[PDB]
Amino acid sequence: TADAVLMIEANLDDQTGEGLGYVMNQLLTAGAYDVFFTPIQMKKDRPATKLTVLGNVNDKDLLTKLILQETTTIGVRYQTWQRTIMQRHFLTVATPYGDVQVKVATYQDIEKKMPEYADCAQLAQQFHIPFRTVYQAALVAVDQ
Amino acid sequence: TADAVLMIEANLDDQTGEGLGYVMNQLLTAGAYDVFFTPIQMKKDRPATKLTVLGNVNDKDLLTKLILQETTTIGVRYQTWQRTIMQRHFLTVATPYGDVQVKVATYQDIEKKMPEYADCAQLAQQFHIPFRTVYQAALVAVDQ
Amino acid sequence: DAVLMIEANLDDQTGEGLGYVMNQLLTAGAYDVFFTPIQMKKDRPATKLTVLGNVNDKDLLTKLILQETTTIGVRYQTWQRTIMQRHFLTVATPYGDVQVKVATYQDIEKKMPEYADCAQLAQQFHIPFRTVYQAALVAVDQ
Amino acid sequence: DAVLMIEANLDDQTGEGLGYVMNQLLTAGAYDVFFTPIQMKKDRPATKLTVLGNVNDKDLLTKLILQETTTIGVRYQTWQRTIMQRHFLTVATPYGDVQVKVATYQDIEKKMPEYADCAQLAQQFHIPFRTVYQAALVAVDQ
Amino acid sequence: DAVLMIEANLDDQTGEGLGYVMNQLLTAGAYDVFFTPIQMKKDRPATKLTVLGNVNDKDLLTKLILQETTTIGVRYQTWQRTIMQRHFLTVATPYGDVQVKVATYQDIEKKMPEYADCAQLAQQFHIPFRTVYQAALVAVDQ
Amino acid sequence: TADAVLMIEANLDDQTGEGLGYVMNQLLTAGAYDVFFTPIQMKKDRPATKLTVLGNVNDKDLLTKLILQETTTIGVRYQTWQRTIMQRHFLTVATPYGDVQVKVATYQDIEKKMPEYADCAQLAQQFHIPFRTVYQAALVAVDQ
Ligand SMILES: Nc1ccn([C@@H]2O[C@H](COP(=O)(O)OP(=O)(O)OP(=O)(O)O)[C@@H](O)[C@H]2O)c(=O)n1
Ligand SMILES: Nc1ccn([C@@H]2O[C@H](COP(=O)(O)OP(=O)(O)OP(=O)(O)O)[C@@H](O)[C@H]2O)c(=O)n1
Ligand SMILES: Nc1ccn([C@@H]2O[C@H](COP(=O)(O)OP(=O)(O)OP(=O)(O)O)[C@@H](O)[C@H]2O)c(=O)n1
Ligand SMILES: Nc1ccn([C@@H]2O[C@H](COP(=O)(O)OP(=O)(O)OP(=O)(O)O)[C@@H](O)[C@H]2O)c(=O)n1
Ligand SMILES: Nc1ccn([C@@H]2O[C@H](COP(=O)(O)OP(=O)(O)OP(=O)(O)O)[C@@H](O)[C@H]2O)c(=O)n1
Ligand SMILES: Nc1ccn([C@@H]2O[C@H](COP(=O)(O)OP(=O)(O)OP(=O)(O)O)[C@@H](O)[C@H]2O)c(=O)n1
Ligand SMILES: [Cl-]
Ligand SMILES: [Cl-]
Ligand SMILES: [Cl-]
Ligand SMILES: [Cl-]
Ligand SMILES: [Cl-]
Ligand SMILES: [Cl-]
Ligand SMILES: [Cl-]
Ligand SMILES: [Mn+2]
Ligand SMILES: [Mn+2]
Ligand SMILES: [Mn+2]
Ligand SMILES: [Mn+2]
Ligand SMILES: [Mn+2]
Ligand SMILES: [Mn+2]
Ligand SMILES: [Mn+2]
Ligand SMILES: [Mn+2]
Ligand SMILES: [Mn+2]
Ligand SMILES: [Mn+2]
Ligand SMILES: [Mn+2]
Ligand SMILES: [Mn+2]
Ligand SMILES: [Mn+2]
Ligand SMILES: [Mn+2]
Ligand SMILES: [Mn+2]
Ligand SMILES: [Mn+2]
Ligand SMILES: [Mn+2]
Ligand SMILES: [Mn+2]
Repeated sequence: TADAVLMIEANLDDQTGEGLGYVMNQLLTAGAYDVFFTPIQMKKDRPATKLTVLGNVNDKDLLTKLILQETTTIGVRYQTWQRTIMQRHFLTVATPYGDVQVKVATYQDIEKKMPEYADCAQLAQQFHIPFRTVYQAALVAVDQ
Repeated sequence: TADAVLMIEANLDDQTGEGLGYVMNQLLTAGAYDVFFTPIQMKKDRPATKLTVLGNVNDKDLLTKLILQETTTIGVRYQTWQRTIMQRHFLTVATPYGDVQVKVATYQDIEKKMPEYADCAQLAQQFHIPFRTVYQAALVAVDQ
Repeated sequence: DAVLMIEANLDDQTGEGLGYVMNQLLTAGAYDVFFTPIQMKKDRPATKLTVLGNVNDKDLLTKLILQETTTIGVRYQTWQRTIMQRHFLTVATPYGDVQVKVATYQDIEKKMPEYADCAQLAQQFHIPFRTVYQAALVAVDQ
Repeated sequence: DAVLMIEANLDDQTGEGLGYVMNQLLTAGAYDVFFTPIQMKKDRPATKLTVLGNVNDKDLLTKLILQETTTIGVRYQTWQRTIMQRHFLTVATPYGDVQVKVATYQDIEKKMPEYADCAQLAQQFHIPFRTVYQAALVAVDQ
Repeated sequence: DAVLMIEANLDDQTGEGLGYVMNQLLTAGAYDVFFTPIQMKKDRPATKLTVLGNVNDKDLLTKLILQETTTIGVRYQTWQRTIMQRHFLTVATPYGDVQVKVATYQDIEKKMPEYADCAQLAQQFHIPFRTVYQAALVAVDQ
Repeated sequence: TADAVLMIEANLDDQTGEGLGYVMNQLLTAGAYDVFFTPIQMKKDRPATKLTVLGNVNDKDLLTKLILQETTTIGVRYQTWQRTIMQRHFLTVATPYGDVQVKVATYQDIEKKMPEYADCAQLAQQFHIPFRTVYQAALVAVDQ
């Protein structure tokens, strides 16, 4: 239920968006819990991007080294956050378009059920149905 | 003068803006010092929102539970910040349009005086005057 | 039916003032008002204000912007639009009736439960907004 | 050659859904698709969707937006454009050939190594993307 | 008096380069230049560049953009504008004279103390910018 | 290689962009390692700016006091981040347009070389060449 997460950041005013899209995908294949970009505004009228990576506290060296190798930054800053995470498991749910996996999260008496995006998007593509139509059909089916 | 503040964050790529506007207002009625949204850019070409909540360090359970109940997130991250806060009190200031409350903040020999928005906005609405006209009239009156 | 778009960049106004003008503009009958974060000269974080409205409301919306913001001028233009046909359905849920906007286009049909109904009933019955939103989707499903 | 721009503001759709529609629109032949973060009424963080495309693809791109997003209508307009002349050069590097887009305008000449080639070879040879990008610049220099 | 707007999306240029082009464009006589953060294909954080200027400066501003940025083309259009009447007042403060822009529209009258004067005197007299700005408002009040 | 950095933040919904551009430059002349702005979305439909300042851990009082004097904020929050920084030195590199300084950063066996912006921008201005043309000429020359 309770763990910790490492957050690593770096500001980039000297790298292309092309290069940043590449490193986002390098970081996820490296096992980062999450990667995101925040538009920031830096000195000398430069539009810039802040890179944030969340990962296991023990992955400090891995993620740091990846960032210094693949981005233009000279340094990284990092710090540990505490976390509260719900318990999670999966249910196979039958819908009008086929089976969809649904993540079931519980925390004390809080409970929510989230259809898997990739499952819904594949079925929307296959059957030429809007993604939102399939996702909602999965939500109805979850209501069971 | 010196205290600490708890910061709680969560990234949301699976929730509507409608839902986020609702939770912002749920969080403030719950006693959060501040709530804000930051546009971020997440994996799989998803535009997302980071939710940040500042509050009392002792409100960890309250604010965490509210977020997990009202948002789609599976976990939250949180951490404690130190703070330096000016001393604050209120003055009733008479202006050409009626009384306006002004927050007077002092820190060592730093001092600034901030007219209350709601007081100025009500009077601008009532008398059909631009908000900035009333706010500046309150700033002049503060100069006393 | 065409729409008027009015824009103005603001680097010399507080956020407090901008929240005020959004609500003045909405009560004046603007179709929509939104802010876009921009970055302007001399290292200024700024905001672009966009107002969408009826073309015949050009003078009203212009006047409010020039009165309530710091901008010296506004720029405007008309956009053509394509709008789906729209009607509303009221659906019964365990929490009361919820109106659902039903939009159609050619062979498109989609359903957006009304925000005001889901939020009102969510507060009233002390349940998450998503709980009421989903019950309206279930109710629609029959 | 003119370009069509289509816009729609979305405060009632998930990011997951928006990533899906960007890829539907790109596979439909849109020139470009991008998102702009906006701030809408009632404290809603929102996204503006912009689609750039061929003017003759107006009905296709409109239909996809109204089918796959939550918007009730779209607004559109045509922009004039000025486009540089463009050709491609293949340059030999220690990692293989890399195509380079060469754009010219009057007396302007500039070189952008092709992203797909630099990324493919960077993964293949386990070197940073910038390492391959720079080697293509060196290769261009002779 | 109408205004020209030129746009271009950039996912393949550094921020360093973009700060350079903003200052080239301003010295070339652009009315305004600003950046808007956008999100483009293939998970790229990007920047939209907007240039506002005189319609007769279309070719100059286009040439600078195609020379100094990575974009292959630009899109442009003309917006109509409504501009308030404007004049300037010099007001005496404890820190020197400060020019105040006075803008009027119908029965609107508003006052924006000039940034360059408040900033120059704030540095000169080692006081906050807001302190000089407010003293100009007081000075205006009589 | 390994140090720490102090991060100070403040949200501003009651200050002009003009005022923020001024304080960014006040902060850099004060010796901040970095200053940046993040657009955020605050209560009551206010578009706002978050101010972030990175600096030496021992500059807490300096940077705090500057912010409370020059911005509208009533308080600041701050916290210490750990950092991993590459070793850095400078090389004078001869290019087709004159000498350009290049920062050479190394970390274990990671190495990258970054031409100085001001050197390239001056030469682009002087010789009426695009900045990107000069910067790339410096990158080629670095490849040595
Ligand atoms: N910051 C995060 C985000 C992810 N997770 C965990 O890692 C998994 C990945 O989250 P998710 O968004 O579901 O990843 P994917 O399934 O790969 O992608 P998608 O968003 O399409 O579902 C989740 O189960 C979550 O519990 C985490 O620990 N920390
Ligand atoms: N991050 C924050 C922001 C607020 N405050 C305190 O909480 C009060 C709320 O701040 P304020 O913005 O003034 O709230 P309101 O008065 O409700 O709204 P408004 O902005 O319109 O004045 C302030 O006095 C401030 O001292 C705080 O401790 N931490
Ligand atoms: N860009 C827009 C936005 C709105 N409208 C018109 O304005 C009405 C109000 O729009 P909406 O945002 O839905 O207002 P509410 O329903 O009050 O807000 P909510 O999103 O909470 O449902 C719409 O039905 C539509 O007719 C429009 O024509 N063009
Ligand atoms: N605003 C735009 C964007 C694209 N195009 C056309 O679409 C093509 C594809 O654009 P691009 O972004 O370069 O696609 P890719 O080359 O596939 O992507 P990448 O950036 O990775 O090279 C361009 O050559 C151009 O002819 C256009 O006319 N107008
Ligand atoms: N969108 C714009 C912006 C500027 N201008 C013209 O350009 C002049 C310069 O604009 P401004 O931003 O005020 O320049 P400065 O006064 O130099 O900058 P500052 O904001 O620091 O006062 C204005 O007076 C106006 O005539 C314009 O016509 N259209
Ligand atoms: N957050 C940061 C950023 C800067 N630095 C250090 O401070 C110096 C300033 O960084 P840089 O961006 O190179 O500053 P300038 O050279 O002044 O400006 P420019 O970006 O144009 O090179 C760098 O050498 C870097 O090592 C730092 O310690 N912490
Ligand atoms: Cl750092
Ligand atoms: Cl997290
Ligand atoms: Cl304008
Ligand atoms: Cl726009
Ligand atoms: Cl519209
Ligand atoms: Cl274009
Ligand atoms: Cl705070
Ligand atoms: Mn730098
Ligand atoms: Mn099955
Ligand atoms: Mn998943
Ligand atoms: Mn997810
Ligand atoms: Mn009284
Ligand atoms: Mn207050
Ligand atoms: Mn100005
Ligand atoms: Mn509605
Ligand atoms: Mn009740
Ligand atoms: Mn709506
Ligand atoms: Mn290409
Ligand atoms: Mn391999
Ligand atoms: Mn491209
Ligand atoms: Mn001026
Ligand atoms: Mn001095
Ligand atoms: Mn406030
Ligand atoms: Mn020499
Ligand atoms: Mn430098």
